[PDB]
Amino acid sequence: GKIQDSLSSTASALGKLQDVVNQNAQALNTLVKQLSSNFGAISSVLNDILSRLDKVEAEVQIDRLITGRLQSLQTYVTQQLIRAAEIRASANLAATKMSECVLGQSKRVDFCGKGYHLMSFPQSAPHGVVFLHVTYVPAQEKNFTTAPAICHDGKAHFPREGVFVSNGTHWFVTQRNFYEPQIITTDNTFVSGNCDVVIGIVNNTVYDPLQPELDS
Amino acid sequence: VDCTMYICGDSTECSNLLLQYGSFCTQLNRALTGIAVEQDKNTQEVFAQVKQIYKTPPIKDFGGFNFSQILPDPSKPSKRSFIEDLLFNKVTDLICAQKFNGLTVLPPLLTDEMIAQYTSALLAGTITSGWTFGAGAALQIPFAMQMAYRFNGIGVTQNVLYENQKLIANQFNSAIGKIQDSLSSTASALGKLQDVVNQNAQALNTLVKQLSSNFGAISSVLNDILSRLDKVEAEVQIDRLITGRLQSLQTYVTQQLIRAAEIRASANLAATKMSECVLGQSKRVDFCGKGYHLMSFPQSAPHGVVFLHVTYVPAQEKNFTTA
Amino acid sequence: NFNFNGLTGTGVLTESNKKFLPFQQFGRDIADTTDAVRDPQTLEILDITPCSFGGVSVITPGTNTSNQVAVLYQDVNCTEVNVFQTRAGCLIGAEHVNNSYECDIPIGAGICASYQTSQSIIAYTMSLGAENSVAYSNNSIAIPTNFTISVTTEILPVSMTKTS
Amino acid sequence: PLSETKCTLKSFTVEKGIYQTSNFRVQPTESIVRFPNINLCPFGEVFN
Ligand SMILES: *[C@@H]1O[C@H](CO)[C@@H](O[C@@H]2O[C@H](CO)[C@@H](O)[C@H](O)[C@H]2NC(C)=O)[C@H](O)[C@H]1NC(C)=O
Ligand SMILES: *[C@@H]1O[C@H](CO)[C@@H](O[C@@H]2O[C@H](CO)[C@@H](O)[C@H](O)[C@H]2NC(C)=O)[C@H](O)[C@H]1NC(C)=O
Ligand SMILES: *[C@@H]1O[C@H](CO)[C@@H](O[C@@H]2O[C@H](CO)[C@@H](O)[C@H](O)[C@H]2NC(C)=O)[C@H](O)[C@H]1NC(C)=O
Ligand SMILES: *[C@@H]1O[C@H](CO)[C@@H](O)[C@H](O)[C@H]1NC(C)=O
Ligand SMILES: *[C@@H]1O[C@H](CO)[C@@H](O)[C@H](O)[C@H]1NC(C)=O
Ligand SMILES: *[C@@H]1O[C@H](CO)[C@@H](O)[C@H](O)[C@H]1NC(C)=O
Ligand SMILES: *[C@@H]1O[C@H](CO)[C@@H](O)[C@H](O)[C@H]1NC(C)=O
Ligand SMILES: *[C@@H]1O[C@H](CO)[C@@H](O)[C@H](O)[C@H]1NC(C)=O
Ligand SMILES: *[C@@H]1O[C@H](CO)[C@@H](O)[C@H](O)[C@H]1NC(C)=O
Repeated sequence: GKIQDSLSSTASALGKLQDVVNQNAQALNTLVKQLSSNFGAISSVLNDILSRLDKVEAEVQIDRLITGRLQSLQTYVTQQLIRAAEIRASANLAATKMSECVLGQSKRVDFCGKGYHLMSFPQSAPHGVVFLHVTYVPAQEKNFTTAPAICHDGKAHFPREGVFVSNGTHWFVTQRNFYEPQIITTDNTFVSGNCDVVIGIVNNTVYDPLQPELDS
Repeated sequence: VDCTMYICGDSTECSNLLLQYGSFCTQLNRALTGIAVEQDKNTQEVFAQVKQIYKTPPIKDFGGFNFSQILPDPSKPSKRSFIEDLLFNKVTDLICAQKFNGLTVLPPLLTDEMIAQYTSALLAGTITSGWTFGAGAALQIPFAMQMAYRFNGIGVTQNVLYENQKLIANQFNSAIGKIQDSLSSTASALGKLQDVVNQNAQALNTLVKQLSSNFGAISSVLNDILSRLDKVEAEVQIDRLITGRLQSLQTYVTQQLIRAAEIRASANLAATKMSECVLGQSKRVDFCGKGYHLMSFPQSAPHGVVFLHVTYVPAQEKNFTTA
Repeated sequence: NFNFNGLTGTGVLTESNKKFLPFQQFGRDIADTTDAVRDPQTLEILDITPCSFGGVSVITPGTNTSNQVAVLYQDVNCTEVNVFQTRAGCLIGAEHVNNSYECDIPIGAGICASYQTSQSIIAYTMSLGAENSVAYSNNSIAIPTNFTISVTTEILPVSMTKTS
Repeated sequence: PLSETKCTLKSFTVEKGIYQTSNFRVQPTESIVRFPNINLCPFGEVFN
C-alpha cells in the first residue's frame, strides 16, 4: 500500500525513465532545429537558395547546407549509438535482475536492494521495467554477551549454525539473523579440539538429549 | 567547456557567426553536463551506500588483527588511513592554461576528506558490525566471531579459526605490511587510475593545441584574420577556424562521452564489489580476486577506489586414497 | 589589456619570481600560451593569468517554494563581482550556516544548499550521513529479535524509442 | 541573474536544484603598450 501512495504523488521516482524519454526527444528536437540554421549559407530553406540564384552558385551554397546538416546527423547519430549502449548496459542489468532476482533468490548483497532479498515482482513501465523487491530487514536488537565456544568436559563445543549467546546467565545458541534462543545440546553443537586454544571460550554445561533418555 | 569562448575568443565578429551553426554550442554544454553530473553520481553510488557514518571504537582489540594500517589516521589533519597517503602520492601548468580558454575543471562534489569518511564508515562497520550494516542497523559482533562466519561462507568449518586464530592474525598482519611496499616500491600498480587522469589531461592538451592550428585559415589567431583582412573575406576565413574548432570540440566531447561510458561501467563494477564484496561476503569465484573470499577493505584513491581483498588460499596437499 | 613590444594579450600582470635568461623574451607554459613576460623599459618578470571567468550558477529552491535565488559564481575570488567565499567560488545571496545538515542541493566541494531557515537560502558543509559509533566489545553481540518486510521499488530502462 | 535560468530551463516553473545559466568575463580596465626604453628622430640635429 505504501508503494501506491508513493507513485500517486511521486513524479521523481520515475526520473530514470522520464530522463530517457526526455533526452531522446531533446536530441530529436535539436536535430529538427538544425534544419532552420544557416550553417553559413545564405538561407536555411533549400529552395529559397535555388530560386534566388543561378544553380552553379547554389551548388556551392547547398554544400554549406549539406555539410551542416550531414554533420548534424552524425552528431545526432553518434549520440544515439552512445546513448543506445547506455540503455544496452541497463537492459543487460534488467535481464540480470529479471533472471537472478525474480526467477531466483539472489545471494548477492544489495543487488536486489537493501536487506536480505526474498523475491521480486516485475512491473512494466513505458520503455522500462519496475521491480518490486521484497526484502527482509531486521528491526529490534538486544545487546547480548556472547562466546565463540563452550567448554564442557574439556572438549570444546561450537555451534553448527548460529552463535552461543546469553542474556547474562544461561547460555543459549541461536540462529544469527533472528533471536530464537535454544538450550544447548549436542544436536546444537559439534566437538572440536579442546579448551586450551580457543580465545574466549567460557565454562558451561551442554545438556545431553540422550543421558536422561537412558535413566529408565 | 565554454563553447562560445573556446571557439571565438573575445570577438563578436566570430561570436555572431557561431549563431549560424545553431545549437551546437548549447548541446555541447548539455552533453558535458550529462557527464559532469553523473560523475558525482558514480562517486555517490560507490562510496555512500551506508545510511550512517560509523566510527571505530576508541580502543582496538580485534583478536590480534592490526588495522592501524587501514584505519583513519587520527594524527593527520585530513584523516586518511596510512595506506591512502601512499596512494595520493603516487597519483598526480594544466592548472590555469586550460582555464584560459574556457576549459574549466569543476570541483568534485565530494571532497577527498569526505570520501575518507565514507571509506572510514564502510570500514568501521565492516570491522565491528560484520556484514549486517548493509542490511539494516549495524549489529556489533566480536570480530573474531565475525571471521567464524566468513569461514562458514567458504566452507571451512569455524573450528579452524577458533584454533588457528593467533596464526591467522600474523598472516593477516604480515600480509597488510607487504601491501605498503607493493604500493610503496612500485608506481605501476596504480596505472589504471594513472591512465584515466592522463587521458583526461591528454585530450585537454590536444584540445588546446587545436587552437593554434590554421585549419586552412590564414592564421590561428582569431584577431589577426580580423586585423589583416576586411571582413567581407575574413568571414570565409573564420569559418575554417570555426568549422575546424567547432568540429574539434565534438571530437573531444565524443571522446569524453565514450570514455565516461567506460568509467560508468567501471563505477558499477566498484559499486557491485562495494555492495557484494565489502558489505557482504561474495560467493562469486574470483570476482573479489583470486581465492576464496573472506572480506574486503575499501580504500579511496584519487578519482578511484582501491579494495584490499582478504582471501583464503589453501596451501599444503596430501595425496589421499578416497572412496 | 596589454601590449609588450608588439606582444598583445589581456591578463592580470603581477610581480613574479621566475628568472629569465637575459636574451629571452617570452616565458611560456605547457600549452605554449604566453605565461611570463619581461618589461622592456625596466627588466622585470611579470606573470600573466586568466580573468575571473567560471560559470554562473543559479541555486534555487523550486519556483513553487520561492522566487528567491542564490547565485554562485564558480571558481572566482570575491572582488570583481550578502556575500560568502567558498571552495567552489563566490556565492551570493545565501547566508552561511555553521551547522551541517544533509546535502540537499549539491553545489561543489561539499557545499550543499537548502531553502529552510523569514526564510533564506543557506549554504553549509554537507554532513555525510548521520553519525554513529557502534558499541563494541569482544564479547558483545546484538541479534535482532524482530524484523520488517520492506518493498523497495527499483526502476530501470529497458528500451528506448526506436527511430529511423 | 534569476530570469536567465527560466530561459535556460525553458519552463516558467524552475524546479529545485542548481542551474548553470551564463558566464561572466571580467573585462579589462585599460591598455598597456610597453615599447622598450628609448629611438628619437634627429630634429635637434636637423633644426639646431
Ligand atoms: C535469561 O533468559 C533465561 C531464559 O528464559 C531466563 O531464565 C528464566 O527466567 C525466568 C524469569 O521469569 C524464570 O521463570 C525461568 O525459570 C528461567 N529459566 C531458566 C532455565 O533459567 C533468565 O532469567 C534470563 N536472565 C536475564 C538476566 O534476562
Ligand atoms: C574454567 O574452569 C577451569 C578448570 O576446569 C579453570 O582453570 C583453572 O582456573 C583456576 C582459577 O579458578 C586457575 O587457578 C587454574 O590454574 C586454571 N587451570 C589451570 C590448569 O591452570 C578456568 O579458569 C575456568 N574459567 C574458564 C577457563 O573459563
Ligand atoms: C599495528 O602496527 C603498527 C605498525 O604497523 C604498530 O605501530 C608501531 O608500534 C611500535 C610499538 O612497539 C612502534 O615502535 C612503531 O614505531 C609503531 N609504528 C608505527 C608506524 O606507528 C602498532 O603498535 C600495531 N598495533 C597493533 C594493535 O597491532
Ligand atoms: C546496547 O548498548 C549500547 C551502549 O551504548 C546502547 O547505546 C544500546 O542502546 C544498547 N542496546 C539497546 C537495544 O538498547
Ligand atoms: C575482552 O576484552 C576485555 C577488555 O575489555 C578483556 O578484559 C578480556 O580478557 C577480553 N576477552 C577476550 C576473550 O579477548
Ligand atoms: C601425489 O602424487 C603425485 C604423483 O605424481 C605427485 O606429483 C604429488 O606431488 C603427490 N602429492 C604430494 C603432496 O606429494
Ligand atoms: C506547486 O505549485 C502549484 C501551483 O502552481 C500548487 O498547486 C502545488 O501544490 C505546488 N506543489 C508543491 C509540491 O509545492
Ligand atoms: C582572494 O584574494 C585575497 C586577497 O585579495 C587572498 O587573500 C585570497 O587567498 C584570494 N582567494 C582566492 C580563492 O583567490
Ligand atoms: C561560525 O562560527 C565562527 C566562530 O567560530 C564565526 O566567526 C562565523 O561567523 C560563524 N558562521 C556563521 C555563518 O555565523
